[PDB]
Amino acid sequence: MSVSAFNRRWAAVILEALTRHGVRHICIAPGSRSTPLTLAAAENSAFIHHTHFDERGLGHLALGLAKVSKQPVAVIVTSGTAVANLYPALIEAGLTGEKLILLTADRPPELIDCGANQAIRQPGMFASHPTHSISLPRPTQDIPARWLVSTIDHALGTLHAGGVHINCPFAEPLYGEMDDTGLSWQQRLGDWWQDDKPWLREAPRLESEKQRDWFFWRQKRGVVVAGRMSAEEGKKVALWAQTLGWPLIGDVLSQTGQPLPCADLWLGNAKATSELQQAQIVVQLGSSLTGKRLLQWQASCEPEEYWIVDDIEGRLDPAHHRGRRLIANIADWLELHPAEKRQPWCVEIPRLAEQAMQAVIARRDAFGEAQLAHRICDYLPEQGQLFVGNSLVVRLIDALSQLPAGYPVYSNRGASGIDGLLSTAAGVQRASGKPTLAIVGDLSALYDLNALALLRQVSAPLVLIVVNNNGGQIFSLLPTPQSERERFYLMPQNVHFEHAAAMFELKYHRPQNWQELETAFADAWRTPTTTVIEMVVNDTDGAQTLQQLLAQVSHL
Amino acid sequence: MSVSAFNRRWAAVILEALTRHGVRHICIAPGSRSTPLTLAAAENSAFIHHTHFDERGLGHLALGLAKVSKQPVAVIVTSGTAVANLYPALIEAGLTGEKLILLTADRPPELIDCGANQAIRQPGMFASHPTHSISLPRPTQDIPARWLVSTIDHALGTLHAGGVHINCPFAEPLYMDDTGLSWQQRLGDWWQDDKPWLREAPRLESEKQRDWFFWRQKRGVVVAGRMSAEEGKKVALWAQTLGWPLIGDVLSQTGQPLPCADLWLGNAKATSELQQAQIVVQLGSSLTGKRLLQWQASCEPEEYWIVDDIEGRLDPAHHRGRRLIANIADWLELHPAEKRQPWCVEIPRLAEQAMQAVIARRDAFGEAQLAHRICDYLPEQGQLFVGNSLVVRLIDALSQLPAGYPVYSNRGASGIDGLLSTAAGVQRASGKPTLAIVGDLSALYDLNALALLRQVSAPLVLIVVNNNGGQIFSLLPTPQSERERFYLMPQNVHFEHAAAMFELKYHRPQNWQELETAFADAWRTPTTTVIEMVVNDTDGAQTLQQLLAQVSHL
Ligand SMILES: Cc1ncc(C[n+]2csc(CCOP(=O)(O)OP(=O)(O)O)c2C)c(N)n1
Ligand SMILES: Cc1ncc(C[n+]2csc(CCOP(=O)(O)OP(=O)(O)O)c2C)c(N)n1
Ligand SMILES: [Mn+2]
Ligand SMILES: [Mn+2]
Repeated sequence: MSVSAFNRRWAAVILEALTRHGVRHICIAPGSRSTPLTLAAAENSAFIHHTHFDERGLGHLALGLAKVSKQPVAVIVTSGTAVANLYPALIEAGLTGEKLILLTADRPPELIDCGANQAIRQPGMFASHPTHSISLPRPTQDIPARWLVSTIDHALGTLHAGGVHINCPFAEPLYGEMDDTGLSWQQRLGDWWQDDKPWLREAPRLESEKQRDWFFWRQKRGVVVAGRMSAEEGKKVALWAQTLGWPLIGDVLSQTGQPLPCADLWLGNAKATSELQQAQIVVQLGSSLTGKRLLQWQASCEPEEYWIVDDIEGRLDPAHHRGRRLIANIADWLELHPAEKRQPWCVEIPRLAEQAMQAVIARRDAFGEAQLAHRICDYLPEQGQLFVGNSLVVRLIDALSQLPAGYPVYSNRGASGIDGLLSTAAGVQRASGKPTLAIVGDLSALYDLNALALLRQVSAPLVLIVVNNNGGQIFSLLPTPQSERERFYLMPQNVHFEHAAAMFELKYHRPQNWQELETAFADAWRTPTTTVIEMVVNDTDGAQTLQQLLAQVSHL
Repeated sequence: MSVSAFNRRWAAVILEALTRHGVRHICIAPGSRSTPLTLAAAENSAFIHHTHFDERGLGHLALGLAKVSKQPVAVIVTSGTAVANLYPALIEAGLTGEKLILLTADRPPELIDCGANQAIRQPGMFASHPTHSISLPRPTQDIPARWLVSTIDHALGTLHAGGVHINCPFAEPLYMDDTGLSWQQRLGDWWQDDKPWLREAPRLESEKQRDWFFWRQKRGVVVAGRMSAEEGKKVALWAQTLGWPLIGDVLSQTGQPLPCADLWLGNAKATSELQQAQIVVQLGSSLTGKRLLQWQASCEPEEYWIVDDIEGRLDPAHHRGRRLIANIADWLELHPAEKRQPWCVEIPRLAEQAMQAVIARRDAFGEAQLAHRICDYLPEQGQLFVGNSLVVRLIDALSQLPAGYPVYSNRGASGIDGLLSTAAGVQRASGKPTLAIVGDLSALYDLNALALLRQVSAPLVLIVVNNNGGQIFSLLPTPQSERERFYLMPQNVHFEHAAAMFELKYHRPQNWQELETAFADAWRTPTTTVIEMVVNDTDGAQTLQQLLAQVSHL
């Protein structure tokens, strides 16, 4: 009988299946072909529903939700280039861990490759990027519901990390009276409908094993490198490293309090690198290192062994040292391999890190972006959240600032895309319900400008800083050629964000000094709304301040 | 010795190569990894260079440029999600033919699957979507320049239609010696030449149909889909000669001698008279209107033919018939019309009556009336760019565009995600005064492409119809309780600040007289003007349904 109603039972089974794997959040874009999924989502009370009109944005929103909640988040799009728009976030998820569940509506087999409207080849479209790909058959009562749910349960239970693409063909008639056409079809699942378990539970844990020679390795001259990890882990890492007596190089992404701050500077001094040559083991916890100096030192250092511990699969060392690649939750790992008290071995790096910070403090007064990067700890909301954007900002904070241990930092530093930052910020705040400082460059805000539509709906204050240095000035930092520099690298767009804010009825400030920035913040934090704070600066000031400080610190 | 230099030498061969296959335009997005490619492209005065910060918009800009010039258009992006942002445009290319050449930078093989920054798996990212995909190896002088250029020449020379993915890995130092020189000079006078190194240029064509003189005396229908504007004119004369009724889509440029087909095709007396068609000849594809697609699906002529310069099946109802691959103008010459007498006498009445049913409603200030009135606004010697959702459908159903008036669109996949950047492409390509029309969500999706509309060579009027949400979901029989939140998604916004941000003239007319003025002024400078038509949310869909019914009864 009714195809429009069976379409829905079929959809209804998919969505309800996801509930049993901790999918609370679901992101939905508009369309027709997606009707069965979207109706099923709307009916399902177990969901918190988020919507957006830009499918790349929706993709990053879902990324932000998952990045924070550490749950899997579902997405629903109709067919066509809507599906293609998930690719960026999907790629990002694939590198950093977010469990993104992409339910992509499709045309049925009959309407593919025959010049039907809005009909592309969907299955296999994201190549190896998703962790699991499921390519569903034309819907039919001749396939038991037990097959449908099992297929989902398998993909969701074995998901360690990364995306899942679940392609969903539906034949038209999409709309009609909801008959009771697949009701007994669904009832073959019995009291599963009233359960909270999966239909099929398939949930192996993947974990490296206790390193049984650790007692010898922990007593060697070692260096701790802290990359991306959770707030709590950052504190754990710092106490552990200190116990061991090893120098901790901690990234902005790390939340360890960076007890040797300005590593991107001091790592530039030869006295620092001589000392580090003595290290026999490096233990890196987390990955996605930020700073240039760190990436170099890490690429050139020659310890006996190099260990990377993180809870995502695959090689994480881009310089391919002899060593170990250890899959584990970082907190469990610290516990499974406790530190033992040893007398610190580094005499000269601790003094160098203080001299480096001193040198930065000396230059804190100018109203530039490197200074803003430096001061950023003074502007973090209490009980709040920092989301840090790509390009200069993340580098500057990493180089010029010492962020507090355990203070939550968020980012897209997998593929480092400047394409999703605002919509990602939105999902980040909606996930925790926390006050949010997001900081982003001018090209970046333009790139995801329409995500300001999302930012009209936040549950706690959000402050979006837009550092506007008229272009991508990262490329003033890099030794790019002066002749095509401007039109082909910087691409200034000669724009401001007063109107952007006005369009989405968001508060706006363009502060011209430290007192006006603080006033702006003070106003901002008062309401559960987004405030745009554009900081206008001389385009090359930030990039030069870094080069100068780099050279200065390298002399000490 | 120097890697930097050889990286540049290697990229210059790639880019020079492309000069030889008709590539004039190259669109570039910013990046460091792309340095080799971008510098080589900067140097080469054979290209017009276009830039943009949004890689998805840059893809559709290219798409726009290609759509109109009918040349291949090159693209450069850096590694990472930049590349992934090209996917929507490639896919649209793959469907409708634009030749997009995607030079996408990559890190070297040593740097993949090892947690390097901005390093993803790039070869095959786009699956079956490009027509060719070259995955270049790591640059080395051990592969001679000849191999590199041959590979490109094969890909381009044999390219009938669609995108080419060229993944170009580069190891770094990225930032010049004589390193790659003698290695380049192995190409001899090819550097001062005009032609590919290897020419591989097979023609792909369907043979003349030897039974044409038999069929052309039968009861035929002619269906005109997307084609060139000149082709629209020739198809018009052709069907007119034959005495066959011409159903011409908005994209056809036929002059639609039987307009409002989406309306009159719901009249039983029209279906009845078409039920006598022994042959249907369709030229072009991507037909717009619902009723047309239904009439197609259900008709049973002895033969259904589709003529178009793209490959693959094009008939979604899968009739017994022929799929003929040809330039349409060439195909009309080859299968010339016999001056017979019109065999349809009632359809001409209904098409006339349905258009009257429309003018009886032309007065309100609504989107359905704008769609209908739209030729009064067409720039002289200009070109129309029609966006998606309601606009294309209402214009196809209620208007009569003139024969030969160039119409452009994205009706392959029908994405609402690249309409503004595509339109900018359309304008830059032809240098013509342009009218582009777009929904409110559409304008929101590609909002940042207004940066692109600050550099236009002639007046561009951008009409944003704002009915507050995707109102096509009030046309479609969607469940009323979920429709606002889960289909319609009103964003409760206007475009005044959007325009002003990018330094573009703006109007929000509240009547026909105000609109006229805005238009009249707008055409007097080489700049983009934004015109926002605010209309009651559901009036367009409502109007159209009521016109369907009305026509359906008479
Ligand atoms: C989607 C994407 N495209 C391109 C890049 C290359 N890219 C890296 S930084 C940058 C500049 C962005 O400029 P902005 O956001 O204004 O900040 P700034 O460099 O001035 O700090 C670009 C284009 C990228 N990382 N991601
Ligand atoms: C990239 C993309 N995502 C989703 C769709 C599905 N879709 C088709 S029409 C439409 C509504 C667009 O609204 P406006 O652009 O506001 O159109 P209108 O009011 O005429 O419906 C949508 C979301 C699409 N065609 N392309
Ligand atoms: Mn910038
Ligand atoms: Mn709309």
